[PDB]
Amino acid sequence: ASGFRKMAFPSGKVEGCMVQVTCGTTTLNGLWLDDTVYCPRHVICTAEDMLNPNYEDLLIRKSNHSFLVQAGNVQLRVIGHSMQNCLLRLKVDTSNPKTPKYKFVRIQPGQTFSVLACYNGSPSGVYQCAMRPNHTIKGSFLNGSCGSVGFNIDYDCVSFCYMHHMELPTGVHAGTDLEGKFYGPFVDRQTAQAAGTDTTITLNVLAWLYAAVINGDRWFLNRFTTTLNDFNLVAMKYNYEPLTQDHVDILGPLSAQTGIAVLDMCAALKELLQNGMNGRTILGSTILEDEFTPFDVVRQCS
Amino acid sequence: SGFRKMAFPSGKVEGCMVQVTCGTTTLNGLWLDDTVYCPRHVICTEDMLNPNYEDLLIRKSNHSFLVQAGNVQLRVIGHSMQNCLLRLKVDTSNPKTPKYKFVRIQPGQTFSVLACYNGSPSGVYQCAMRPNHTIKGSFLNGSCGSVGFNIDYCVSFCYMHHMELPTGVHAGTDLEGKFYGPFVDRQTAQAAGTDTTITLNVLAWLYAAVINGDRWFLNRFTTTLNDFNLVAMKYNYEPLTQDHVDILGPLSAQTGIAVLDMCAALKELLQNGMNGRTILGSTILEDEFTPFDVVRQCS
Ligand SMILES: C[C@@H](NC(=O)[C@H](Cc1ccccc1)NC(=O)OCc1ccccc1)C(=O)CCO
Ligand SMILES: C[C@@H](NC(=O)[C@H](Cc1ccccc1)NC(=O)OCc1ccccc1)C(=O)CCO
Repeated sequence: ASGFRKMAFPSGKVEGCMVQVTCGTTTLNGLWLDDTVYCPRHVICTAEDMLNPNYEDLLIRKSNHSFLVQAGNVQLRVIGHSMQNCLLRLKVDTSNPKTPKYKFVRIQPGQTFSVLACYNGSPSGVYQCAMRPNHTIKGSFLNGSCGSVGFNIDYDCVSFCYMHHMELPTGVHAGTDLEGKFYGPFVDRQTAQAAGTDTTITLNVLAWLYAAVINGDRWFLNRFTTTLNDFNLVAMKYNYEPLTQDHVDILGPLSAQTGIAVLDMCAALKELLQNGMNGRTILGSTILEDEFTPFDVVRQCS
Repeated sequence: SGFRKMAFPSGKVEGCMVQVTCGTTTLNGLWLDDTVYCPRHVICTEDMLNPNYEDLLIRKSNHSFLVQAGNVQLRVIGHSMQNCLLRLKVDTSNPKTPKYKFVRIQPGQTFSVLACYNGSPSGVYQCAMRPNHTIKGSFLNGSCGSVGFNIDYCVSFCYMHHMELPTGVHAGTDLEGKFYGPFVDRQTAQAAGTDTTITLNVLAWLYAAVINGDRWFLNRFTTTLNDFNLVAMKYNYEPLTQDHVDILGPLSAQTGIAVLDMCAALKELLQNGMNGRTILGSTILEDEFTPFDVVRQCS
C-alpha cells in the first residue's frame, strides 16, 4: 500500500441523474430522481429580475409548459411545479430508472464531498472539495454549471449535499443543500454579499499529518506533547479553527493506527506552524493540506 | 479564478469493472464485450520470483477463474495470455460496454484512475505518467487491475495497474499488456529511475493561469530554447524540445504569448521564486495538467 491522492467518489450514480432545464433564455442543470427534477429557482429569472426578485411572483406567472427539461436530447414533459426554498421541484411524466439509492444531507463546514461539474446537463468532470468554515466552496465552476451537485457515497447510497448556485466576488462558490437552503448567509439575488472570514480546518490538517505518518513521512514529529488549551493559543494565531475535545476524540482511530497520541500530533503541528517546513514537504506538499477529513484518511488508507 | 485538477466522470468505466479470483488471489478485471482483461499474475502465488507464466497457465482451466460482476457470476468459456494480461472470454457480452479504444500514453500525459477493490469502484483521481514511466498513485492491496482512462466525446483506456515499486510509486501496462517503462511482472531489484518535472505541463499551467487572469509573472523578455534548457535542467526539469513548443501552439495563439516568452517567465520563477505570490492559488508550479487538459477545461 502507498500513495495519497485527493480522491473523489466514483460519479456514475450521479451522472445518470443529470438533466438540462431551460426557462426562457436561461439554461442550467437539474437533478432527476424518480419523477422529480431539482434545480436552482433563479432559472426562472430575467437579468432585470435578479435585480430584486420576488420568486413567488415570478413563479406564479409560469406554467408547466414554461419549463423545457431534457435528458440528452429527449424532452421530459413537466406535469407540475413548486418551489422549495431556493430550489424548484419539477414533476415530470417519466421516472428515472437510473435513480440510485439516495438521501439528502446538510453537511457541516469542514466536511468534504465530490462535485460533478456539468454543463447543459452533461458531466464534464469530477473533483473533491471541502465546505469551508465560512460555507463557501473553493470550486471550479464556469458559466452554465449552476445546478451541478455535490455528494458522498457510502456503499450504494448517494448522499446529496450541495447544489451549485453562484460565484461570489472573490471567485469562491455558494450553494444550497437539496432542500434548497443556502449554506452560509447568502441569497440568490444580485447584492454586494461577500464571503466571511475563513479559517484553516484544523481537524483536517491533523488527519492529513496522520496520513503522512501512515505513508512513512515522520520528520515533523517531536518528543513533545501539548494540552488542548496551549495548542489552541498557538493555532488560533495562525488563523486555524479552534480544536475541541470532540475533534480530539474523532482522531482516535488514526492515533491508534499510528501509535501517535493526538496531543503529540498537535505538538508537531504547533512546531510546524511556528517554524515552517524549511523547506521540506509532507506527502509531497509544501503547505499543510486541510481538505481531507479523518474519515477520508481512514477510507483511503484502510 | 477557481481552477481544479478534475478527473473524467467515471460512470462509463465503473460499468466495466469486475472481480477476478483464481485460487486465493483476487483482483480487478475490465469487462468489454465478451472479454475480461486482467493482470496475468492473477494465476500466481512465490511463483513471482521466476514465473513461467505459460506453464502456470497450462495448469489452469476455464473453471479456475471466478469472475463476478456485481452479484452475478460470468462463466469463463476461454482464456489466453497477451503480453502481461490474461484475456478471459465470458459467456455474456457486457451490456454497459462503452465506445472505446486502447491507447498507449506517452510520458507526461495525464489520465484518470478509477481505484477498485473486489471489482467495486472506490474512488477516482487524475494523474500523470511521470517521465520515469511510473505513476504517483494511491493504491491499497487488491487494487491490481484498476484502470486508467481518458474520455473524448469514446473511452480511451491507457493503463492497467500491476505493482508498487520500492519508493511507493506505481507501475503497470497498457491494455495490450505491455509495461510502461522497463518493469517486469516478477520479483526483482527493479526500481524507478530519477524523475524530473514535466516542463511541458508547467508551461501549460502557466498559460492556464494567464487565461484565468493571473499574469503577474509575465515579462518583456524572451529566451532561446537552449538557454532555457541550460537553466531548467539545473532545477530538475525535463528538457524542452521543439516538439513541446509546437504542442503549446494553440495556447500560445490563444493568449498571444510566444512559448519562448513564457519560457523566459518560467526561468525567472525558477531562478527567483514567487516572492510571496501565488499562481492559480498555488505556491508551487503544477506539472500534472497537460496542454490538452487546459484547452479541455477552459474550452
Ligand atoms: C445559471 C447561471 N447563474 C448565474 O450566472 C448566477 C445567477 C445569480 C445567482 C445568485 C445571485 C446573483 C446571480 N450569477 C452569478 O454567479 O454571478 C457572478 C458570476 C461570477 C463568475 C462567473 C459566473 C457568474 C450559472 O450557470 C452560473 C454558473 O457560473
Ligand atoms: C494482486 C496484487 N499484486 C501484487 O501484490 C503485486 C504482484 C507483483 C506484480 C509484479 C511484480 C512482482 C509482484 N506485488 C507487488 O506490487 O509487490 C510490491 C509491493 C506490494 C505491497 C507493498 C510493497 C511492495 C495487487 O492487487 C496489486 C495492488 O497493490
